[PDB]
Amino acid sequence: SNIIKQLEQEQMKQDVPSFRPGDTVEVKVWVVEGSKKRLQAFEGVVIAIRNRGLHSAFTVRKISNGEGVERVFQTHSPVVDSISVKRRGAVRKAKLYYLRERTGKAARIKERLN
RNA sequence: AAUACGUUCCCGGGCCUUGUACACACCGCCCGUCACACCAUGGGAGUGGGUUGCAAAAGAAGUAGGUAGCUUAACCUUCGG
Ligand SMILES: [Mg+2]
Ligand SMILES: [Mg+2]
Repeated sequence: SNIIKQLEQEQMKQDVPSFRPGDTVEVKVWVVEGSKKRLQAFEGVVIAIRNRGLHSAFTVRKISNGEGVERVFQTHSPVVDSISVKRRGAVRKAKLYYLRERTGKAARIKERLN
């Protein structure tokens, strides 16, 4: 516990920016592209956050080619290179699972602006 | 030797006439089922395409309308905007 807490926080990123459910987020991820290693962008809406120290995670949801793609990131993974908020969204819930039944015009999210 | 009134009836034939779908001409012509082969076609549980009405759903780009957020060399500035 202390031992574990101590093992876990020496592995934790220090500069995770603040973001919240409904925000539009761009995550830059390290990938091996054939024989290259590059950053690849993945942009979408944060529909779920799991706050849990080192095991923190978050689910980003986007539309590719008419169909939805959801990516669960482990926030502290070295695979995740950076996170940046592209727009601040206004929602009430913590978990936006209802957006999965919505498409295009129905799935929009107002801007927070404050 | 017998017998013949007579021509209604049988058979062959002649002339006039009539009907005919016959003309290798009534031993003529021709009809439908049935059997076999071929052709095209209708119906047929269905199978696969084209086009189309109605009722809704969808909403890329563009253009126009609105505009709190962000941003801005030329004009105004009392230099803050
Ligand atoms: Mg006679
Ligand atoms: Mg037929």
